[PDB]
Amino acid sequence: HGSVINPATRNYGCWLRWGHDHLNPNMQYEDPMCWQAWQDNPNAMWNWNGLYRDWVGGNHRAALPDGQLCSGGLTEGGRYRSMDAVGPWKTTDVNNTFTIHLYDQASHGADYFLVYVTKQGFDPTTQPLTWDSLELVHQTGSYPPAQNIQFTVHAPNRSGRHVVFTIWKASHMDQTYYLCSDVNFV
Ligand SMILES: [Cu+2]
Repeated sequence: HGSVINPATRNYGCWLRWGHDHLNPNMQYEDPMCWQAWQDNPNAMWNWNGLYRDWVGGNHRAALPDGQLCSGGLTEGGRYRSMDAVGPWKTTDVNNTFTIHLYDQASHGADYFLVYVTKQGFDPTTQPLTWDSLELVHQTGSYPPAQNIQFTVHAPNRSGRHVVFTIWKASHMDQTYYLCSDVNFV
């Protein structure tokens, strides 16, 4: 159980920024995407480390229909479905070369990570996330059990607002985490 801490995923960030003030009506105006998320299902944030599927068998495309990538294909009864929403999600500023930092409290290890980034021209404020919209920019091999895992990726030919989609395949069983992070390539 865990998530990408940097660049923070959607639900981790929503928890981090608003967990201490989750019913604040001004969230609507300060962080509208976090607002809609908290409105829909507070557990998307309280259980921020739980965005996984079991028994995907490597078939990520089958498990995650277009427009449901960020929710893990509506995993856990749609718990994270608000992650699929379209709009001005808060971004982390990154360079074209950036570090992914995963935290996993259970130290499951990883068989691999896949890192996809949206193509130039994609607009996350108006368009749902699709497999077409993403290109694979990084692939790792396995990592031993550890609470913190990090590695550097390069996402070429990108500028401004994008989505980084990280697939983390745990080593303890066929459990796969699906981690969307909003970024701004500066
Ligand atoms: Cu776990």
